[PDB]
Amino acid sequence: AFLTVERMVSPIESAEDLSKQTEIAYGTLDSGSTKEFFRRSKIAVFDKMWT
Amino acid sequence: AFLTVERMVSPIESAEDLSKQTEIAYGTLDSGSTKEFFRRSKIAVFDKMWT
Amino acid sequence: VGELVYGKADIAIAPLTITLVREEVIDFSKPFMSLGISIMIKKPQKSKPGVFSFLDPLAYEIWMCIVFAYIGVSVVLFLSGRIVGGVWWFFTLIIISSYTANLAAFLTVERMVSPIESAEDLSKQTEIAYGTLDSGSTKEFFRRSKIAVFDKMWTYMRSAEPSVFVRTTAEGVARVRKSKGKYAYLLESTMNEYIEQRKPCDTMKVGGNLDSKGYGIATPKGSSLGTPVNLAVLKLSEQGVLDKLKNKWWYDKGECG
Amino acid sequence: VGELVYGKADIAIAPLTITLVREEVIDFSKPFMSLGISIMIKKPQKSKPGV
Amino acid sequence: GGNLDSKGYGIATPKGSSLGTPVNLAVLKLSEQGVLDKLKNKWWYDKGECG
Amino acid sequence: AFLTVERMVSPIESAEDLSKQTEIAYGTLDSGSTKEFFRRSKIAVFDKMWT
Amino acid sequence: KTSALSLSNVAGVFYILVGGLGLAMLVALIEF
Amino acid sequence: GPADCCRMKECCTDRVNECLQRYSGREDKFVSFCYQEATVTCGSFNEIVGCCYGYQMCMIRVVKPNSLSGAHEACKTVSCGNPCA
Amino acid sequence: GPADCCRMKECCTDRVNECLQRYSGREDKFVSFCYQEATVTCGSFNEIVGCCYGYQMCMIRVVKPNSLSGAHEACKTVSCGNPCA
Ligand SMILES: CC(C)S(=O)(=O)NC[C@H](C)c1ccc(-c2ccc([C@@H](C)CNS(=O)(=O)C(C)C)cc2)cc1
Ligand SMILES: C=C(C)[C@H]1CN[C@H](C(=O)O)[C@H]1CC(=O)O
Ligand SMILES: C=C(C)[C@H]1CN[C@H](C(=O)O)[C@H]1CC(=O)O
Ligand SMILES: C=C(C)[C@H]1CN[C@H](C(=O)O)[C@H]1CC(=O)O
Ligand SMILES: C=C(C)[C@H]1CN[C@H](C(=O)O)[C@H]1CC(=O)O
Repeated sequence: AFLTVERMVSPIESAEDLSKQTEIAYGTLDSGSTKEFFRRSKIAVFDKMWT
Repeated sequence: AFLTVERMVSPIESAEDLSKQTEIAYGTLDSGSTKEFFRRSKIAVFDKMWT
Repeated sequence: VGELVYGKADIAIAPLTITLVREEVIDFSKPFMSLGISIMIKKPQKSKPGVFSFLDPLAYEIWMCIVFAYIGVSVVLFLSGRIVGGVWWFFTLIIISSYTANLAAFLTVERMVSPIESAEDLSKQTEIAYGTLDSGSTKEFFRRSKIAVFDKMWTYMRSAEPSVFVRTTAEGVARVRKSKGKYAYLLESTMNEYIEQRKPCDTMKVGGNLDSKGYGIATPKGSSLGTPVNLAVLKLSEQGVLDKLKNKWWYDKGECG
Repeated sequence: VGELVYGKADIAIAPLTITLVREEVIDFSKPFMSLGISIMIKKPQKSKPGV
Repeated sequence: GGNLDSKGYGIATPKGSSLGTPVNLAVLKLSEQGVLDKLKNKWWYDKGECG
Repeated sequence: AFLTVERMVSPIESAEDLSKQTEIAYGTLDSGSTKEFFRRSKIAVFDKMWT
Repeated sequence: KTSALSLSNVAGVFYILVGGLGLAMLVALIEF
Repeated sequence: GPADCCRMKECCTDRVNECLQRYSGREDKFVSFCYQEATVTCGSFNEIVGCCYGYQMCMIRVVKPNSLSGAHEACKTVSCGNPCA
Repeated sequence: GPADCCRMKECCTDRVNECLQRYSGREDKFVSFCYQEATVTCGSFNEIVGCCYGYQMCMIRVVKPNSLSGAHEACKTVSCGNPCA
């Protein structure tokens, strides 16, 4: 069982996973294109992340 | 464990190996940007491939 | 609704879903029953073990080869035998370890995977087709939905060929039964529970509801019947009449209930 | 509800359960939330593993 | 266990008030739009610390 | 396989069992819709609980 | 379930088995 | 073909009004129906919101039986709010 | 306060035009800048789209140096399209 957990995959897959858990905090720069991308984004995942 | 998880092996011959072997023939389209790229390329490997 | 607006009927009593478009034309009493859009599939076959599942981990070739190897070792011993016993021990050691490991892999894999959790999983896979009724509140919900998952699902359903839409509930359920679990039917939780409690009981509801809404008794706008009916539904609600009625028709006489 | 009937407030927005006794004096919007009477207990610290 | 009974909350307005139908239709709109759902997820689950 | 699964289920006594035992005391708010539900309840179990 | 049929991998241990039995036949022969 | 929300608004109020004119004395009751028809005829950026929501609410809260003309004349200039949400 | 897509449009065209006026003779270059300023001042339902997108496009392709007045007079009535996405 232990070794099966050891070789087991999927620790992290996508960006969506960050949106689905509050355990790991995450962030961007205080300014620049990225923060603005999250700000102006109307697509679900990134919107949630920005909120 | 390793039977439960299995695995995936991904081979890479990349570009240069094509230059290094006559066993596997290779080619491009009769025309277009790719052919022109190989033609006008001043880089060693691509030059050889074009030749 | 038409019969109510145009005055061909004084009241409408039926599993009529409360929607804003309907609330604009008619008046809805407080909901007498709760429902939501849910997913119905074919329940996986419990067990088809055979005696072949024991010979599944170890290949037929391995059994034949271990038999010939066994008789080979016997006829070798018939003709020093220390290394024979040792080598055979190593052989059967690696083989029993391999069998144990492989079978462990089988059972672990079998216990690890789950077919479907929510609607989001339905949106993320093209393997299992899914659909709704040709008309009604559910189709309209998917159409009018600005929510990501539901939007994607709607795009898929409308674009998908052959059509995933069915005319009747019985047709949809029948399609779920005939498709060997390759077809999922989206229907309100009520009907899902009812069909799930009825034989052959090969169908089941997975995950929660996509949305939370209710049925209601409809009366023409400005009718005298509205407030009495509403207060009546409240009375039946507090008295528990609605609950006992649902248990009566759904669960209690349920054969597989 | 009292503030509503006697006109001390124009509207009441709160986890106000819909009841017939309340539905007689005032008007309730369609329910914005679903609930029901349920039982709350102390979660067991451990589960006896057993033989 | 389950719930003992099934009922709901609601926004209360004086009988014969002009706000009543607008409030009702508003709650329906917010309901279909999923505003109620997202709000509940906001206050209850999203910042939920117990996982 | 079992050990690799790591599935943990927590049983419940639900509503019906609560009426059948004097070991665990239980209660509601001093007033409100819940207390009134128990008070006016014509259902056996709930009646017993109220008594 | 992903049926294994791992015979190819075990075949090697079968080969070291046959090798061991061969050396065994050799020792049995040099003995007599 | 672009919808142009302003033209959508003028059309919205126009169709609502023209519809409500057909129902005399029942004007306050059919506001939502005629608003439905107007959203249908003039189109909408969001099917739920409708062509102009603020005007709809304004009419619903203001309009009394036989009071149609003045009510509409009051409500047609009002801000429609967010047309996409 | 409440948003009005129509008021947003009228304000949009007015502010764009008024902006381009200081840039007279370089007008064809600054269309997008003045559109940005107008989007900021008159507000927008979608930050990307702006107050009126169709007018922006019309101006961008039509406007020639010193040809401003006629260009704006032609483009201000143009349909703004969907101010959602
Ligand atoms: C159409 C929507 C605006 S909505 O359905 O009203 N609101 C959505 C929200 C999530 C919701 C959805 C459904 C219900 C709900 C709650 C209870 C019931 C039944 C079982 C009891 N009827 S009753 O109205 O509560 C009673 C006290 C008479 C039926 C529906 C309560 C709240
Ligand atoms: C490194 C910085 C601050 C720049 C570089 N590119 C982005 C930009 O051009 O705004 C910024 C990074 C970012 O926004 O994540
Ligand atoms: C399909 C053809 C010939 C086109 C497509 N893109 C390249 C182009 O835009 O030229 C060409 C492909 C290539 O150059 O390999
Ligand atoms: C069973 C049918 C066709 C009805 C029942 N409630 C929904 C309604 O009131 O339209 C319909 C089903 C649905 O759309 O999920
Ligand atoms: C929290 C309180 C005191 C309120 C809230 N809803 C119930 C009601 O609307 O009466 C009451 C709780 C209860 O009755 O247990």
